Amino acid sequence: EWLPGNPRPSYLDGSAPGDFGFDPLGLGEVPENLERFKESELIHARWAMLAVPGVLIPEALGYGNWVSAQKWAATPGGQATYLGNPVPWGNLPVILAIEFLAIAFAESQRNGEPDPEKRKYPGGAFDPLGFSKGANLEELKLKEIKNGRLALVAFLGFAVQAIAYPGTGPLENLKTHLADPWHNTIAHVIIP
Amino acid sequence: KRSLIFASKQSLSYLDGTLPGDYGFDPLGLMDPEGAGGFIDPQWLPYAEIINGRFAMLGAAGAIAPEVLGRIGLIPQETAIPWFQSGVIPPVGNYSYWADPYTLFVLEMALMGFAEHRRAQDYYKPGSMGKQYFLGLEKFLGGSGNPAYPGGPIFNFLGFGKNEKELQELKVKEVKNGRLAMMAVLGYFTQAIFTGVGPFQNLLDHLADPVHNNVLTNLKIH
Amino acid sequence: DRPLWLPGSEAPKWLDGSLPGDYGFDPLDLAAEPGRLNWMVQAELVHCRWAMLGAAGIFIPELLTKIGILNTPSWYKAGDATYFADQGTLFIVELLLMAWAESRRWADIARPGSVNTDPIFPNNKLTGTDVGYPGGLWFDPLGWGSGSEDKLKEIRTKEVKNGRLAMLAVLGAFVQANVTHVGPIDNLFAHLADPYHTTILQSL
Amino acid sequence: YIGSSTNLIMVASTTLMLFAGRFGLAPSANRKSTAGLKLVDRDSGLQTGDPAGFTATDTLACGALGHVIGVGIVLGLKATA
Ligand code: CLA
Ligand code: CLA
Ligand SMILES: CC(/C=C/C=C(C)/C=C/[C@@]12O[C@]1(C)C[C@@H](O)CC2(C)C)=C\C=C\C=C(C)\C=C\C=C(C)\C=C\[C@@]12O[C@]1(C)C[C@@H](O)CC2(C)C
Ligand SMILES: CC(/C=C/C=C(C)/C=C/[C@@]12O[C@]1(C)C[C@@H](O)CC2(C)C)=C\C=C\C=C(C)\C=C\C=C(C)\C=C\[C@@]12O[C@]1(C)C[C@@H](O)CC2(C)C
Repeated sequence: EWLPGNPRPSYLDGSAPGDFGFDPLGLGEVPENLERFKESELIHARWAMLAVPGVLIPEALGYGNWVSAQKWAATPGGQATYLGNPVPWGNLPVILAIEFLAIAFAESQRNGEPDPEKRKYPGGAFDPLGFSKGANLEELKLKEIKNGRLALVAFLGFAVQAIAYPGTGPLENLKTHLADPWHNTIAHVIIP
Repeated sequence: KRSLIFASKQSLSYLDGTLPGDYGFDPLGLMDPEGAGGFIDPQWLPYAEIINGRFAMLGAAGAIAPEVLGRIGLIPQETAIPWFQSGVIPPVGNYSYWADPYTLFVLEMALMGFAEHRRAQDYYKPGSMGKQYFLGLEKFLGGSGNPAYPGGPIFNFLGFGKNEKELQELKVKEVKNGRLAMMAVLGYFTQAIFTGVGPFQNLLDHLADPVHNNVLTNLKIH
Repeated sequence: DRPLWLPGSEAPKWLDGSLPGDYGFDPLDLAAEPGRLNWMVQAELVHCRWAMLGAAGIFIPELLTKIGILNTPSWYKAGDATYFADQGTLFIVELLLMAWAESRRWADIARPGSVNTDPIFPNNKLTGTDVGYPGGLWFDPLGWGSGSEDKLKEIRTKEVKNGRLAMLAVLGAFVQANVTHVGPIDNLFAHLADPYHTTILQSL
Repeated sequence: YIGSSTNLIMVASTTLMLFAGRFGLAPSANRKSTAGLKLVDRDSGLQTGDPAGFTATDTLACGALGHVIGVGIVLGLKATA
């Protein structure tokens, strides 16, 4: 359905969340490889959805951006405010080796699960509010995959228009666009 | 039934036409099965030819690409430099990248080792790279019966060669372009020594005044 | 059968008698391969229609500017005038909007009768049965291209001929202002003043 | 340099050697010389497109010997005259 009228591929029918027939190349021909790629897609999408609010809320209050700190950054904890006035325990270390030591744990306890559908939608322990035990589960999976894809595109943006204007607000860019809608656009990096 | 370049009675005994680029050219008899050994044997020489040719395809299209793209004016001019001035040979020329070329070489050795050792282990023991766990994508790197043509979901993701005739013709085309690229890289090296400028500069010099810009006029080095 | 580009000749087999504007003019046999003919007729339809619009923005402005009712700049200098938007921004906005319209047309050409429905509202439909002539209330608000096949060929033939002439005229303006460094209408009113010393040869 | 005496000497020497080898006036891959300096025919096993039997190895050998002889003549004529 990504293109109206375009015939659906024989292995991409409207059964699983998404399934809009978007496979110009055909990387998911093998059913098992397709099943693995679906899980890869959900992991990427969930990471992107988590990341984007962490780049949208902080600056809106006027505390910098995701370019604020990735190397040689605020030593007195988190800047000087909000995240606790130099409250955070990991005050001085900026290249903080406690974050790439627990995501490894989350991986390691994640990998190694049978039942692909449960490999991807664990439920149970990971369903505190019990939304999965309902009749609209398929709709919810569709909504999750849709904002997941949107978040993936949004973070691709974040990356490219962080590399195109080194030092800027990925939402003060919206301010720049709104101040000059028809005068300042992507054209600056596309056509000078 | 086929074109013969410099065949012989000895060469034509074992060169029959199964290989893609098989034209009987074996004046030194290096692929004679009677004395097959470690690296001089029928199983390795075609594979080594294919690999040298593929790296030569990347080289001939890479040792001149920055210069061409800077001549047409879409990459920065300071990156539009001859291949030998890109830090590969620091004495003739050097470039400052994000890391010094020895750190880059160590990183290259690590990555190319992880790739090349796996390729070797699939050559010696076919299918052995699809068993042990490798970040979960060991199933893509299983390969096929022929070491030079894995053709997996990664190494073949547009899916060429569905039929055998087009597949074989495409093999022959690959071998020919690879031989051409190998000879081209040899030309790059010799012209770099004898001229001091990039291959595209040599091409443009020849295209400008062909009779006063050639090997005969230009073995004065400078 | 029909008047061809040459009075004495035989029309190419592929250009039998059907397409509007068919005069058997294919010396180079650039549509001999089966299937390519449909692509080319659509391609010429697109260029000619664009050229019609492009000629009305290259001559009519200068037409009612030299005598003087609008005071618009020249066609070959309008690419530098400052507008409310930016030149680069206008280019990119065009590219995306052109991408949508062009993509919808492409899907029609590849699969005829598949993009005939409005996406937002699946109730409005586009009246069209011939590829390259889609009607509806937007493209055909007056219903002047439906009915007997006879009048279809006439009006379609009238369409292409004006378009072919328009494509030729715009090519002139391009080359013909490039060497003379003067506006097209200025060339017209300088050619009827002293015709025998205002020619292509006397411009090098 | 094309009309120079060195160029003429080298071209003549190489052409003469190639002519002798091709037309059976000098030993080649398929033309063995016996102890009596008589030329007999042998099967070198190298297939060539030349109808007479001039091979690529024959061409390389004749060219190398022609260059050797031409260099000798050129340097000798330079040293003497
Ligand atoms: C990595 C290089 C490489 C390798 C391993 C092979 C291997 C092979 N080729 Mg290929 N080939 C190559 C390069 C190579 N070739 C190039 C560059 C050309 C173009 C000139 C060809 C043209 C060619 C034809 C036309 C044919 C082959 C054939 C063969 C097979 C017969 C055995 C053989 O060639 O000896 C093994 C070769 C080597 C071990 C390479 C040794 C190279 C030495 C060390 C140096 C070479 C000289 C050096 C460049 C200096 C140049 C000086 C001067 C000439 C400029 C075998 C599979 C025949 C065949 O059956 O096809 C499948 C056949 O018909 N090859
Ligand atoms: C891919 C093959 C290839 C191509 C297209 C060229 C092309 C060229 N070379 Mg290079 N060259 C090559 C291989 C090649 N060479 C190899 C293998 C060597 C090492 C022996 C050299 C060594 C070399 C030197 C030292 C010089 C050139 C020069 C030149 C220029 C021609 C003038 C001249 O004296 O040529 C001389 C050519 C040779 C000595 C090599 C001839 C034999 C090789 C195998 C080429 C055969 C060409 C063949 C028709 C295939 C072409 C493929 C395609 C274009 C159709 C021209 C840009 C000169 C230059 O830069 O001028 C300013 C120059 O000084 N070349
Ligand atoms: C691998 C290879 C080239 C690799 C090139 C590379 C990686 C280039 C890399 C770079 O450019 C880039 C990418 C980026 C730049 O910024 C930096 C560098 C680093 C410079 C060439 C092999 C090149 C290999 C060559 C040329 C081999 C030629 C072999 C021949 C001719 C053999 C002939 C015979 O064996 C037969 C056929 C039959 C026998 O019986 C008889 C004989 C005659 C012996
Ligand atoms: C679309 C087009 C041009 C349109 C122009 C537009 C929209 C824009 C105008 C402006 O932008 C400018 C310029 C400058 C701006 O500041 C202002 C505006 C106003 C914005 C012309 C097509 C041009 C198309 C032409 C002229 C086609 C040429 C073909 C010929 C003559 C010959 C070819 C063949 O004969 C062969 C070789 C073989 C035969 O079988 C078949 C045929 C195809 C007939």
